Amino acid sequence: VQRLTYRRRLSYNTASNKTRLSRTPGNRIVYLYTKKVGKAPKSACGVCPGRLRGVRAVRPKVLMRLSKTKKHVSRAYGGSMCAKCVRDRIKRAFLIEEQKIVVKVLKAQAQSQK
Amino acid sequence: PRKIEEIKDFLLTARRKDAKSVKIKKNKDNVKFKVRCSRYLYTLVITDKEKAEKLKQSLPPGLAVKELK
Amino acid sequence: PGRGAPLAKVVFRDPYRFKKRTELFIAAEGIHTGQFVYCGKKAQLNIGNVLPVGTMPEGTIVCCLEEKPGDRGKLARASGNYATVISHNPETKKTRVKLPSGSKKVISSANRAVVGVVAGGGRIDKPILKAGRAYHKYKAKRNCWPRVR
Amino acid sequence: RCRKNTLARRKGRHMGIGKRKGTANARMPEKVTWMRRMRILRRLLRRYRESKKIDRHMYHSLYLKVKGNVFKNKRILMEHIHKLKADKARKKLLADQAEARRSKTKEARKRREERLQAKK
Amino acid sequence: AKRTKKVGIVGKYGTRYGASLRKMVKKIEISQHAKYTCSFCGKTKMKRRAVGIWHCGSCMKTVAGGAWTYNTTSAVTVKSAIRRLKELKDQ
RNA sequence: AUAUUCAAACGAGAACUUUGAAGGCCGAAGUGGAGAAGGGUUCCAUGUGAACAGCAGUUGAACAUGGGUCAGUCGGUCCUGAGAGAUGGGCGAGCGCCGUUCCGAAGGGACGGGCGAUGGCCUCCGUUGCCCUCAGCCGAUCGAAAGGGAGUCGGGUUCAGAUCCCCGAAUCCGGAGUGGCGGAGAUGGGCGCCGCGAGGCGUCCAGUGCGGUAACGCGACCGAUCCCGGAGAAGCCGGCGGGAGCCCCGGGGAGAGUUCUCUUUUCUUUGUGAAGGGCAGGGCGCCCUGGAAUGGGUUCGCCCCGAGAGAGGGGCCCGUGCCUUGGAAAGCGUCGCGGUUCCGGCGGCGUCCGGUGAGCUCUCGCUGGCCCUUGAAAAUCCGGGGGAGAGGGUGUAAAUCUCGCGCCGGGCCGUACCCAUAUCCGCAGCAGGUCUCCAAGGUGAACAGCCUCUGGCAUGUUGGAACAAUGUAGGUAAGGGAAGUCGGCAAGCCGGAUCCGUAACUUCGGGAUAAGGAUUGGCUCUAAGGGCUGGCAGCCGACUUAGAACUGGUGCGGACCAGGGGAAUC
Ligand SMILES: [Mg+2]
Ligand SMILES: [Mg+2]
Ligand SMILES: [Mg+2]
Ligand SMILES: [Mg+2]
Ligand SMILES: [Mg+2]
Ligand SMILES: [Mg+2]
Ligand SMILES: [Mg+2]
Ligand SMILES: [Mg+2]
Ligand SMILES: [Mg+2]
Ligand SMILES: [Mg+2]
Ligand SMILES: [Mg+2]
Ligand SMILES: [Mg+2]
Ligand SMILES: [Mg+2]
Ligand SMILES: [Mg+2]
Ligand SMILES: [Mg+2]
Ligand SMILES: [Mg+2]
Ligand SMILES: [Mg+2]
Ligand SMILES: [Mg+2]
Ligand SMILES: [Mg+2]
Ligand SMILES: [Mg+2]
Ligand SMILES: [Mg+2]
Ligand SMILES: [Mg+2]
Ligand SMILES: [Mg+2]
Ligand SMILES: [Mg+2]
Ligand SMILES: [Mg+2]
Ligand SMILES: [Mg+2]
Ligand SMILES: [Mg+2]
Ligand SMILES: [Zn+2]
Ligand SMILES: [Zn+2]
Repeated sequence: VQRLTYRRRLSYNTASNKTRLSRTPGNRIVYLYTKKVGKAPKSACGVCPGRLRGVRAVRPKVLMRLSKTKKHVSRAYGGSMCAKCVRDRIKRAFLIEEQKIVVKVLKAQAQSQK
Repeated sequence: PRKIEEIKDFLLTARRKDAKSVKIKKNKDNVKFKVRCSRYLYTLVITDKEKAEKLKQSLPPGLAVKELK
Repeated sequence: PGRGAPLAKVVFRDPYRFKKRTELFIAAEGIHTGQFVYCGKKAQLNIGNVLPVGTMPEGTIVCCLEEKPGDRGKLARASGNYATVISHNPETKKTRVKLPSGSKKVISSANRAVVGVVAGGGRIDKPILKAGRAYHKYKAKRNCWPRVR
Repeated sequence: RCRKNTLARRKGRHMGIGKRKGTANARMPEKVTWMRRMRILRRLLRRYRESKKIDRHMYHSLYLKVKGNVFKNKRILMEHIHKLKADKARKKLLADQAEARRSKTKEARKRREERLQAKK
Repeated sequence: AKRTKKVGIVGKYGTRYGASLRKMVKKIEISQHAKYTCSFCGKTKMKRRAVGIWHCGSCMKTVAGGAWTYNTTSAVTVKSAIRRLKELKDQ
């Protein structure tokens, strides 16, 4: 078989020295240096273990080239927090405000009674 | 490179100022018109020699055309 | 690494500017993520909260005690340890506490202290069975393990 | 030479007790054997379940039995399924005729009662 | 089939470290590798992450407990004492 | 550390140079192909044969002449790590030392407004000095050619250089008064009229984008100080699954080898890059309907479910696989012409169809286990919350745009070769030492040993003739079997796999391959173990196990690989 060599001055199997075999039009098997696999962003809620959806999974400096539409999703906190925690946050805010109103009115009624 | 699937848009690209040349590769079942622009190479592929010849006469006059084989 | 007791990452908001201040505490038993902890002079006495020893009733179990006011916690901060408030002296502003070694010490009542017992108790119960486990234990602390007589 | 010897080996020669150096598990692992058997049997069970030969309750029961290693082969499992279906069909037929008799006599007694009430 | 008579989880330790030591570590091993019930969701998915750190797989809620158990008798008696002292102070 | 032989050529001179033929070795954990540290011209051609290469040399890593290392996209350059180190400060007779945020007035920046000067058709903007206003750094600086770190691939080319030269396809970052152009913003509605109508005329009003219940999608789709978050950013081991490279199987071509006999035979070969577009194929702890015990689903194992399972219908991520632009023009294999030449010359023809596997290597993914072990930081980039502000009054639209195409630029240093039984260190061409990458066929459990293909070499600083003693390294010995010796030292016995069988003692885990037995070759069969298509029929298969007959001078783990055992004491 045709066993082959590196094409750079780095000879150690480190994280950056990662390759894959490819067949050229000249009918030869060479290495081709792959790029590191990217990761999708984590949700800012801090509880969900899954990665966000609708956002490309690329390396951090690749995101300069991409466009905002491919980088985020059309929603509040879009591309930064999962929809589950978004709706939970909305409901929490509304209910806390409602109970604050209830507490204020009950406190004022007690003060008026006393 | 890019693939152009229509005729009039390819013609507009041919009239583009940056178009440096066009090449016609006459292989079997296809005729490929390759327009060399500043950044991309645009190829329009058709499967009819009579479309090929009518397009060859309808090509821009000032464009440098060369047949290759 | 190197410390038996776990640590808690608690987020407060600055009362003087728009920010959020993150602090690292000694975790007391029973504290869970998402819990609310209250720090101050008039915070109610329940597990997790920190308040000065001069306000808690005697017999209270206390962890991460502060040896001098402002020191930000020095005493009873190893895994499973705690301290106990013994008696108060309303004049001279001093209180008596019992340290985990059994010594009784007098401190100023104006110093804060976490309520509860440090998490990770009974760590010494399990016997290290092998020099490998001992080696891994002291590798995360310092070069002192293979003691030669 | 290699191809001819391989053809002879495929026919079965040269593969006796004498020409063995590794253990039986080293030659053909038991984990792979069990894996293959479980895949085959579970596939058969799914095909029967979606072909509606067997119901989901019996499917779950004999799925747990397959995992518990009571069916050695596809054929053995298939004959067990046939015997179970036969016994179930007989019990179902007996139950149907019994309940038909019960319903018939119940409605006949109800008819007697209602015609008595109409007579009075 | 019952694979071993006396040794259980510490069967992995072979004929080493002494019978008394293996017996003593057996209970701690069982307690620290057992799965507990999440007092927040009720699912039995409370696992140990490190020493003194307990995590639930479904809630994603982490609780600071004991080294080899989810909770310690010292912790529970301190919690009871603290509750009673709070009730005494507020009368 | 197994090994040479025949003939020819040059040459004054050949055991050693070269060419051809033969016989061999390394045997893919190499005597192969490439790098790191280190060497520094040893690399390439010609010439010589004074000296050196422990014989010789027509040879050389020798000597003398001349040549050779080409980058925006390989790396340094940048960041910080363990750590080193100034200023302030302290100490010190003193050269100086401690110290790295500690006893410092440690910011020379800016959204924006005003003031005063200037150039450009002083329009509006830019360069500006001052005032008003806003503003934290963990401490200057150094620290990795294996860590972090956007961006180049295919073919050709020399004597010696190629991701560097040539040809062709790309790509990242930075710049832009008049924004170079297009597109987006964004061009609608109401009312009153003329006009058969279409449409047009004239007033008022809106216009910082749309679709999907939803996950989310569409080519953009304003916005500062400030705040939140993400990526960078991570352990080890086990199991399983997908995808590539290689190996294997059945054919079809082209060219070779054998053809005393046979072989539709044996061997070689049978391409498509990066970058875009679409689609298979994987994964989802994503969404909707709906509501489940006679519990169900499901993995090799697990595991999951009224905090919503099964059943349907959807969305997202990867996509290194296929097709397509690149692309057949090029590359390769064959047959044949031209240049006698000096040729990226010319020509035909082909570069095809399928199947498989607990196969080996790489990579992606799911999932588990172990820790009193929890398995980097920073530069850099990005999204979100907010609404300080800006833009036009209906038009020739404006502010603005992370959309498409276009224009310009990428400076400095390294780049040859060796990499090791001859370019490195050990005084040397020294059996020593020195960090890695790729890895074919058979046998076999196997990266074991043994033989072979691709590639490489000439037996390790000499040749010839004999075959004495004594040596060094191997063997074999009748009968006895440790009688030798301080002592079974040395050598020898056993050895793999399958089927039986297995004690004392014990911390119940072991002991244990205890000990002790039988079998194993070749050939011809039998049975069992599955997928696809429409309890049955057809079609595809791939390796194992068990049994039986026959047969050889009882021979069969036939080479290689390959446990002597037991009873006791310290
Ligand atoms: Mg390819
Ligand atoms: Mg999106
Ligand atoms: Mg030490
Ligand atoms: Mg050998
Ligand atoms: Mg080499
Ligand atoms: Mg080499
Ligand atoms: Mg040379
Ligand atoms: Mg000499
Ligand atoms: Mg270039
Ligand atoms: Mg630096
Ligand atoms: Mg110093
Ligand atoms: Mg570096
Ligand atoms: Mg690096
Ligand atoms: Mg479901
Ligand atoms: Mg061609
Ligand atoms: Mg915004
Ligand atoms: Mg080189
Ligand atoms: Mg030598
Ligand atoms: Mg020799
Ligand atoms: Mg010789
Ligand atoms: Mg003898
Ligand atoms: Mg004898
Ligand atoms: Mg004697
Ligand atoms: Mg003797
Ligand atoms: Mg011996
Ligand atoms: Mg024994
Ligand atoms: Mg004795
Ligand atoms: Zn969430
Ligand atoms: Zn829970």
